[PDB]
Formats: sequence, structure tokens, C-alpha cells
Amino acid sequence: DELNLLVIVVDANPIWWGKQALKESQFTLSKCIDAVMVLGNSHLFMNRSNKLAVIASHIQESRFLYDGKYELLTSANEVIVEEIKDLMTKSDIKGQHTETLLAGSLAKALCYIHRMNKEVKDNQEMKSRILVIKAAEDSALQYMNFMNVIFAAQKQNILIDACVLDSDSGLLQQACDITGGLYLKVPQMPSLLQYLLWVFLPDQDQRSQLILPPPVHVDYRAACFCHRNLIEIGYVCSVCLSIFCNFSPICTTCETAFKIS
Amino acid sequence: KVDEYGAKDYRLQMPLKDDHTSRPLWVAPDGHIFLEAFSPVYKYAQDFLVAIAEPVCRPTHVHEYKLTAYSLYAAVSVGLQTSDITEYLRKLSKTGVPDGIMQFIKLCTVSYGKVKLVLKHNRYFVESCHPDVIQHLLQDPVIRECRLRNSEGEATETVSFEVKQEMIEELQKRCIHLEYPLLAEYDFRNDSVNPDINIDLKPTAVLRPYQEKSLRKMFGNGRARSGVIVLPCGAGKSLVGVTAACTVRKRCLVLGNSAVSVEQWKAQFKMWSTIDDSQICRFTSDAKDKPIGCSVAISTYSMLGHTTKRSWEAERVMEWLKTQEWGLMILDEVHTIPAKMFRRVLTIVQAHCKLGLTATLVREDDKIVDLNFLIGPKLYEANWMELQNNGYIAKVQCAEVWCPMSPEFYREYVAIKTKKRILLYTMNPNKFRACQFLIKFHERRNDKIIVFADNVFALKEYAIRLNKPYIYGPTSQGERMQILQNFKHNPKINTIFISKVGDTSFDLPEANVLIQISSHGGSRRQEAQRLGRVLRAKKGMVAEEYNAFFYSLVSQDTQEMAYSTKRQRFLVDQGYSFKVITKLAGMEEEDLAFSTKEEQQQLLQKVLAATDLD
Amino acid sequence: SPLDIYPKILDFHPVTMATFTMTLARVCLCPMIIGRGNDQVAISSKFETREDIAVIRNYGNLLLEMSAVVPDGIVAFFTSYQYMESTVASWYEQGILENIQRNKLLFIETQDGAETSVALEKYQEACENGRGAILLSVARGKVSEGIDFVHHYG
Amino acid sequence: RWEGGYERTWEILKEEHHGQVRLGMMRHLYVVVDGSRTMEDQDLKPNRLTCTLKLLEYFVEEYFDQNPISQIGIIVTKSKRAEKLTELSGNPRKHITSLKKAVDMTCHGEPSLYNSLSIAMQTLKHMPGHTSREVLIIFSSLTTCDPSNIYDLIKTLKAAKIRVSVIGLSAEVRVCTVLARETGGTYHVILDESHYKELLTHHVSPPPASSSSECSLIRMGFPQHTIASLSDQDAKPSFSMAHLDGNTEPGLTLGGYFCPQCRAKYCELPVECKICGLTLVSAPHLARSYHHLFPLDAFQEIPLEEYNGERFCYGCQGELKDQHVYVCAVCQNVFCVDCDVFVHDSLHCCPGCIH
Ligand SMILES: [Zn+2]
Ligand SMILES: [Zn+2]
Ligand SMILES: [Zn+2]
Ligand SMILES: [Zn+2]
Repeated sequence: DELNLLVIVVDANPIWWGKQALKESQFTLSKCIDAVMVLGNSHLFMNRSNKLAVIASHIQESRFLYDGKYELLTSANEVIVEEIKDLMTKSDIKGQHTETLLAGSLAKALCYIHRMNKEVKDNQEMKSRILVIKAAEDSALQYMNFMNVIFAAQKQNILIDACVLDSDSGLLQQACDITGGLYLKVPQMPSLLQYLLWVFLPDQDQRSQLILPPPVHVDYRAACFCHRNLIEIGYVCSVCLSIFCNFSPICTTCETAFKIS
Repeated sequence: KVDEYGAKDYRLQMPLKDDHTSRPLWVAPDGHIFLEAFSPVYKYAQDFLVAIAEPVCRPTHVHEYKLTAYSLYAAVSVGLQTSDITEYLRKLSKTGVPDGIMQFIKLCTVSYGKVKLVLKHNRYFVESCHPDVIQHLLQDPVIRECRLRNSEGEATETVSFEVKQEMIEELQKRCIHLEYPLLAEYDFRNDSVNPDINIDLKPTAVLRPYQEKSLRKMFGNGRARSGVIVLPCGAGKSLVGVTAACTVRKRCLVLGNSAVSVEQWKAQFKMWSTIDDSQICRFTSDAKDKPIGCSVAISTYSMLGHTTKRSWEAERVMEWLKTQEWGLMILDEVHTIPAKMFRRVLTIVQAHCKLGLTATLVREDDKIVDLNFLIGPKLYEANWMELQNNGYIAKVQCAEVWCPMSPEFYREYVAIKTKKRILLYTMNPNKFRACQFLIKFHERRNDKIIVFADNVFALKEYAIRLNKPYIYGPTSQGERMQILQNFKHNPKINTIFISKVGDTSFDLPEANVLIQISSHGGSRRQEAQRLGRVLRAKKGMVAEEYNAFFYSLVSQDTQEMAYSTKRQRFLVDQGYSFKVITKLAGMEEEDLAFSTKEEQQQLLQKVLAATDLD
Repeated sequence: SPLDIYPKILDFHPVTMATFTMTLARVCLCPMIIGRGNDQVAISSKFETREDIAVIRNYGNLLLEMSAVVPDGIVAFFTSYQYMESTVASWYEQGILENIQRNKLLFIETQDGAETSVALEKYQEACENGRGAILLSVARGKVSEGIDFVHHYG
Repeated sequence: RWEGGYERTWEILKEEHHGQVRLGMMRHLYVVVDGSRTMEDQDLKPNRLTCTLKLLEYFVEEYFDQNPISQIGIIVTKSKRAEKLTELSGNPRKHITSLKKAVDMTCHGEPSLYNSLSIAMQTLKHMPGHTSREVLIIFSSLTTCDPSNIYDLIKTLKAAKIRVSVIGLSAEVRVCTVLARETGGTYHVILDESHYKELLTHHVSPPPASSSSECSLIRMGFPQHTIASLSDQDAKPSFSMAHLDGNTEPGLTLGGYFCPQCRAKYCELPVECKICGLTLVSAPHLARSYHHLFPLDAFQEIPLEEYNGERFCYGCQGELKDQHVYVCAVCQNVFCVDCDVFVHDSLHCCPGCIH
């Protein structure tokens, strides 16, 4: 009855992969896509009850991806190969927006998980996990929506694993900490697939008996809005929850004067 | 036709129609009918089958009823014709109705309602609108002897004729042989000979839906009709009798097994009927009242059946009864009637309407077919499980507890082949320990414990060893009543040993735990009746499915096993289940009697001292 | 209720005789008739049946259930003072009245208006103080004449 | 006289957000639970006590999930007395344990609302004005015993600006109605277990702040999870201050959370520091209530036949076969019923709006 859904989110920023191609490094985006497809094939391979949901997170929007080879696996891969080429051929950069729409893809994934869970037979239980791979820089404005996604996932108890390639993002660290997911940076991108298999592929119950790398320490410092500087103790607004390092009689954000005698 | 598997191949004679789910009835050509209780049309089919068919098995799901000529005559007396019944069967039978079944109904229905017997001026007249059948009946020599003739030997002449009272019962058997059953129709409202009685129903009396339904079945077309009604013990049977007597309002006679039942009936009439106490008299050997002005009389079979010389006052009472014309008579525990002495009472008493009320009808002597003409067809019999669900009766929790025989007892059990063998298995020390443990458990549970033991010696031994009250043969009435009233109220007394007298000789105070140790030998009706009488609905445990507790201690590998199985046949037919329990948890922790071997050896000595003479 | 009896009683002809039906967006009234007791005893108030102890006990059980269920405001109108006093005495002897008092406080009027007024004031104060108060009056007493009930009183 | 005739032959025949208004950012909630004889009633299966306490555990879970900066106190009024079942704190585990222990209690006596309200007022007397004072009362029985006038206590609560909301079980009580209306709280009545859950969920959400609500600049600290390694010479195991409060021997933990103001060591967060009174919080805890600041408005409902557009949901790519389609106000996307429900109830954000 173990219905395990493995959600895959891909950092499809064209800028980072274009630069990497300019670097002519050992690892390319095609290798990342192949590794993702292999991981999904193995996930469906482990058990029939296991299901796969793959969504591509591109700057323009989020795309739902899904001869000696398994027929259903062959069809799924050719579908995915069709989807990625379809996106890339139509991938036109029109605008100065560079940050990946990380939050929106997560919201779409959560909605799909909810839809499938409603469709789950009541005789069976659906464990769901989301795997996200990080390549380009993190997004700044999506912080509120990212926190909302984290809160919703923790409410529905969905593990979220973040995989770092080049750029570390403390947001992903905190997300994995709160959600209980696994966070790790892979230095050898070509070896990356094994890190997915050795760590991300096993289920959390399986990971319990298995010996795992220790979790990375995560900080939760706060930046005071008037200068965005990290502090230890700060003054919090009782109205709009704004943080101020210096005592103020009037709040800047909610425009409320502090009634202190 | 019979298949090789023993099933009778009825496929050829039962043409199935596609209305499967809608039609819930199966009509086998053997006369048996099957109904599915889970069908949405169960209630209507149940009510229809009650009037037309005699129940056989009423388990949870699939009920089996039977068709008899008596059932058909009862349905006709209700007022249902052949065409409507056949149409309803067809609308409910899953397959085609067999023609032989149809022919059987056709044969029975036509002959019904032909011969009528009327009692007027202490004279019994047989009348019919068809003198051809009447003239045909004159041919029978038995009828010729039964038909009243002049003192000169000459037979007397809408044409009817008087009939000898003492020859009525033999004529009744002849009517079945003549295939013309008597019609017991009473002028409920048209009576003028017998004056009414100022007796009514007090407002405290409430008729439950099944009670009112049974009464309405009895009173066909507003006219009282003699018959037999089966009511479970504790379902207000006495209330139903009082209600029927108040309804008829004519001269009412009731017969009970013992004077205790007489007192119960008198209290019931005082509790519900509006008749004056002065008009109520008991024809008992101890409490005597003049028959004059006795609007309603309560008596016993032995008093009326006392063939030996009675008291001179009893002679006057009998003369008054014979002179008195009884519009209504009430009989209790109808299963006792088939006895010759009690049957003679029916001839003795001249009564128009005779209604019998009882809890069971399975006589081990199968003397019930003739009983159909002694009184009439069975009018009604409620579903016990249905009353359990409705909460009218306590839902009994039934257990069969297997007690292994002691090998020394078992060796002696094999040794004896005679009637003395009863004491061997009825005095099992392991059974004694199990009984002691159960008594401790229920006393800690604070329940009323009734120990039923047919053997007098076994009952006295158990009661003395356990230091509990015992009831046996003589049982002086004052001491009996004292012990009963102590049991009802005194919390110190909650364990009463009652011998065979507890069945019908007196009323049993309501209890919850009934432990049966000794058996009559297969009295499937007597012990079931006593069980139903013991256990009644109890407030507080209404929600729970097990508010009444019954346990039967059976000696393993003995002839008691076969007796228990034969006995529970009727209760299983009533849908009651019995769970077999061998191991009693908690006995090892508790210390009980005969813990050591020689104690059981001493008990064996005591029992063997009681040889075949005892 | 009868629109024609009054012209006969007062010996005159009103020009207009119209009854204004009440339209409710919310059904604020639940008139119910209970003539069957717990034991299915026929409930009646005829003087022949007023002395029945069974009806007294049925009324006591109904009152106890109402106090245990219905909110604080309870008023019960009997048919006569003597019958009400006899029923109250019977309930006190039966012991049911103690449970009723435990559920909600009990107040019974008497002949004198002055003490009756104090009893009514105590009843209203108890209702306003959150403790269930039960009033027992007669249909022809002063309560039915000039005493009005607030929503939490009626 | 019904015995004349009876036949059943014919029966055998063929056949809710408010506006952009200030709310209760800081909450001091006290829950009042009745313990009278009426709690044994089976209005909610199996009885009032068990269902009420299970719903209370669920309510505490949701309340701490949505209000990290709130506090919970549990009071049981039994036998005309008031007993503080649980101390005022933010720990969900202790509250759940206390409720589980109270599941097997004995319900007897009568409620004493006066004493319970007096205890709550005394407890919340010293709380700061900016923090909201909220009281929830579960009233099973319709009657209570009060040693003194309750209207004086009502005046005291009004002067102390304490909000009290009551959810009765049988019917409405006039005194409780007046109390809730004057204190600014809301009075409700249980219809069934589902309605009980609905009312509890509604009361989870912060209440709107009245005009009298203060606006003060409160100072809070945000320590990290200082973990010491035994290989380092600077590893100082120390017992937790919260763990010292208990009877069991505190666990000597190598590291943890240390107060930036007085170096007080705590293993549980977010908990205000006991020594200096500083409230030690974390950034997600503050952000956990941000959705209340920007509620998600209801989307426009247009049936599929009336919508001439995409037949795939924007949220789950599911083919739109439902009778109703929910279109956003901002980005005007297409969402099915399930996605619309989940977004409004939990996500509180529109995917296209993020885009
Ligand atoms: Zn502010
Ligand atoms: Zn500190
Ligand atoms: Zn959707
Ligand atoms: Zn939108």
C-alpha cells in the first residue's frame, strides 16, 4: 500500500547552463537531464506502487514533464525527451528576469500532489517527497512564497530534498531543515547521479537504518529592515512584525506610531 | 426428483423469472418457503408469510417457513382468499409457483369455512349452508355415534343438529379425516345469552405493536376466534390475556399450572382490568371462593381434572361451571394439554372461545397435530431476535461450557450402563469447580444467579457445599416465598438453587445469570421455556447486545453432550447461538473446592453411596 | 381564534374581520403536543384523571428532562391551584423534585401576590444570573394576566 | 377497538476574512473546559469529554501551527471549582500529554465560570497591554454556581480588556451571550462534531484588533543552534533550563540554544527566556503568520461550459471536467475545485501571481 511519489524539480535557468557550456566543463545540462530521467526510471523500477511526477522549472514558466529497454519506461523517457526539447526550442529570453520561478514550481508540485492524494485509493497510503536540484543563483523576492510553500509542505508532511551543484542557498538549507529533507552540495557534477542514488533515492524509513552523512548546520539570523544587517537581538513591530535595530517612535512599514509613555 | 448429492432437483418445476432482486421469496414445491431478511421488501413479505405460513427457522438472514393446511385455514379465518395470496406469492416468488403447491392450496381453501359448530343452550349444533356435505357426513358411523340421538336411540333431525358433548373430541379428529375442519366463529358482539361484565382496560395498559397485531389477527372481522398464540416469556403474555378477556367482556375462565400462576393472573387483572374484585374468584384447593357472581374465574387443570372424589363444595363449583355457559376460556402452557387428563377438561367445560397462550410448542411426544383440533391453528408467534432488536426482551448471551470428566468418574461412567449413570456425570468435581468460579465471578459482578438442577440430590449437595438456598420437591410454600423475597431484595442473597419446580410451578424473580447443570434428558421445550422465563429485559444494559447471561455446564464425552445438542435444537431454530468454551480464565488463580484429589475421591464415595435406589 | 363568536357576544357587527398571518424568515416557535408519557400513559387533565398518580409521575419525568435539556427559562401552567399543589406534594414525596431542583432552581407561586411578586423577582434574577429557574403557576393565576417574558425568560 | 380488522395486503404491492485590519499578533489564550455531569452525555460519539478533548488536541496543533508567538493555558472547571490543568506556555507536547491524561478524568459536579474567569484574570492581570488576552470557554451544562456577582467580574474583564468567546453545547445562555458580546468575543452553539471542528478552526484564526489594542516596539532575540563538538576544547555540556523545571534528571546536552542577552541555555524554541524575559524566536516562526497579513481572496467561479478557454488546470494540469472553474483575479488562471480549495485553505498564494 506504500504509494511513494518522487517529485523532481529542475533548475532550468538557461544562463547558468549557457555559462557552463562556455566553460566547456565535464558536466552539461544534457547530463543533468539524463541523470534525472535515470533516477525517475529507477524510482518507478523499485515498485509498481511507486509513482513519478517530474516538473521542469524554467525562467519563463514551469513545465510538467510528466530495443532492450522497458516499454513503459521507453515511452516515458521519449515523452520527457520530447518535453525538454519542446521547451528549449521555444525557450526565448524576453526580459531581464533571471531568478528561477522556484516558488511557483513548488506550488504546482504541491497542487499535483494534493490532486493525486485525493485520487489515492483509501486502502493505500501515499508517502510523497520532492527533490529539487539547484544550479543557478537563488531567488530573492520569492522568500515569502517560499516560506508559505515550506509551511504547507510541513502541514502535509512532505519531505523536500535540495541538491546543490554550484551555488549554495540558505533558503534551501532552512527548507530542508524544517521539512526534514536532505540537503547537500555535489562538487563533482558528473558524479552527481550517484549522490542522487546513494542518498536521495532511498526512502526515509530505509535511510533510518542506513548510515548517512551528518546534516549541515543551519543558521537563522535576522536582518534589520532599515539596513538588512544581521543582528542578535532586535526590536520587532507588534503590528506588521517589522524588525528595527534602533528604537523608533513610529513604524515605517505599517505607518504606526508606537504608543510608549 | 432426487439428485445424487441428496438435493431434490426442483429446477424443472420452478421456472425462474428475471425479477430476482425485487422478488425475495423462494417457493420450494416441498412446502418450504425461504425469505431473505436483507431484502428491502422483507417487512411486507414477513407479514404476508406470518399469516399464511408456519415458521420453521428464523436465523439472522435466511428464514424458512412451512405451509400446512392448518396455516391455510388460519389465513382463511383471518379473511384472505386464494387469488390474492397466489398473486402476492407470484409477485414475490423468484421462480414459477409449482402447480402441485397451487393445487394443494386450491384443495384446502375450498373445503375451509364449510362446517360450523355453534354452542347455544348447552347444545352443540353442526350447521352448513350445503346440506349435501351435511348429508354426506351422516354416513360416517363414528359421526352417527357422535351425533346426538333421542333417549329412544333415534337420531334427531339451514339445517343443523345437536351433538353429544362427550363425543366432541373424537368428532374433531374425524373432521380432519372428513377433510372438513370445524369453524370456530364466535358472536363477539351478537351474543345476547351471556350478559356482559363491567370489566375494562385501565389506562396504564399499553399494547406493544406485535401484541396488538396478534390480537387483531385473533379477532377476525371483529369476531373472537379460538386459536393458539405463542409469546416469549416476559413479553406481557398475562397482559395480552387480560386484554383479550376485557375485549370479549363475556364469561372468562383461565387455567394455570399452579396456584402461583393463578395469583399472578389475579394480580394482572387487578393491575390492568377494571373488573370488580368481588367478581374475581379462584377455584383453588386452599383459597376457595363461591362460584356465584364470579364473572371471571381462574383455576388449575388438576382441580378440574381431579377424577377422584373432590370436596362437596368442589362438586357445587363443577355443577355451576357446567350450568354456566362460557363465551371465553383461557388456557396457559398449551403444550401440557395433550395429556389425557387435561384433555378431558376440555370436554368437561362447555366454552365458546378457547384461546391458548404459551412460550413453546415443541412437544417431545409430537402430540401437536391433534392439538390443532383441540384448540385451533397457531395464530401468531413473534420473532425473538426482532424483539431483541426492538429492546422488548433482554438479548441473551448463551454459552456451553465443557467440563472434562474426572478419569475415575469417567471410568465409573463407562462402568455403569443404567439410569444410575446420571449421577456420575451430573456430579463432576471439575464441573463443581467451574460452577464455583462462575458464581464468584458473577457475585463480584453483582448479578442474580439462578442455578437450575433437575436432580434433587445433586442440587441439594451443590447448595449445601456452596452454602446457598435450595429448592426441591416439597418446598414448603412459606419458606419458598421467604427465600424468593430475600433473593429479590436482600443483597446478601443473590444465588438461588431451583429444582425442576422452577419451570411453571411458580414465578421466577427476574435474574441475569442462569446456570444449568442438570438436564431432564433432552427436554428441548421445557428447559428453553424455563430459560426464557428466567431472563427478562433489564434496564441499564439495554444498549449492550448482551444484557442477559446463560451458561450450560456440560460434561465432556458424556451422553450429556447429545442431550445438550438435541435441547439447543429449538433455540438454534430461534436464532440463538451457543459458543463453546472449554478453558475458564482465572480459575487457576482462585482457590476452589475439591482442589486436592482425595476431595474429589471423597465426593465420588458420597455419590456412589447414592446407589440406583436413590 | 374564532372570528365570529365576538360579534355574537358583543351583539354588534364589526365592519372588517381580518386575521393577520405571521410570516417568519426564521421559525422562532416550536409548538409541540405530548399526550403520550414515557410508559405510553394517556396524558389528560380531566378532573377524573387529575388525581392519577401515573400522570403525576409522567409530568415529573417530563419536567426533569426539560430542566436537564431546555435552557434556564421554564414556566409550567397547571389547570388549578389545588391540583398543582397536590402534584407538587406528590413529586416531593416521590423524590423526583429533588433532582429537578438540582437541575434548575424551583419557584412556585401562591395565593398572595406580594410573596408571588418576590418569587417572580427571584426567578427573573436567577435566570439573569445563569442558574436555571423553574416557575410553576396556574393558567388563571396572576402570571398569565400581566406578566411578560423576555426572550431568555420565555 | 382496533381489533375489529387489520390487513396489510396493499402494503404487499408492486413498486470569511475581514478587511485589511490589525489582528492579534501576540496571543495569550486560555481554554476553559467544563467538567460537570453533563460532560458524560453522548451528544458527540462516544461522549462529550472524549470528542471534546480530541478536538482540543487538534485545535492546539493547528493553533501552534498558525500562531507560533501565542500561549496556551488549560483550565478545567469541576465540582464548582477551577483547576489549572496546564501551565501557560507554547509547548504542544506538554499540552497534548495533559489532554491525554485528562481524557480519562472523572466528570462530576457543576461548572464554576466565576472562579475560572477569576483565575484567568489573575493570570492575565500582569500580561503586557500589547499582548492580546483571549479566553475560550467550553460550556456543557447550562447552569453554573458563582460565589459572587459575575457582572462585577464582567466589568473587571472589560476594564482589563480581555476577550472571551464561548461555544456552548446544548443551547444559548443569556448571561454567557452578554459576557461574550461585552468582552468583544463571539458566542456560538455546537450543531454537530463537524460544526464543532468548524468553530474551533474559525477560532484558531487571530481575532481582529480593537481600537484599544496597543502598538509597542517589542524587542526579541534570535539565537542560532549553538552545537559544541567534543573534539573542540570549547565544548561545554550543560543542562537545559526548561529541563531543570522537570522532576526527571535534565539531559546534559553538549550544545543547543543560548540566550544572546544572558547566555541562558534552552533546548526548545520558540520560548521566551526565563531569566531576562527576552523572547527567543526564529525567523520562520515570525514568517509563519505572514499569510494572515495577506489573505488569499476567493477566486471567480465560472462553470466550464461558460468558460471558453483552456481545459487543463493551471495548478495540477488535470483536465477540467468539473462543473465549476475557479479563475484568479490577478493572473486569471484555471484551477479545478481541489486546487482552488487547497490554495485558499493552505497555500494562500496563487501560482500565476508568483509568476
Ligand atoms: Zn509595523
Ligand atoms: Zn536571557
Ligand atoms: Zn488542479
Ligand atoms: Zn493568481
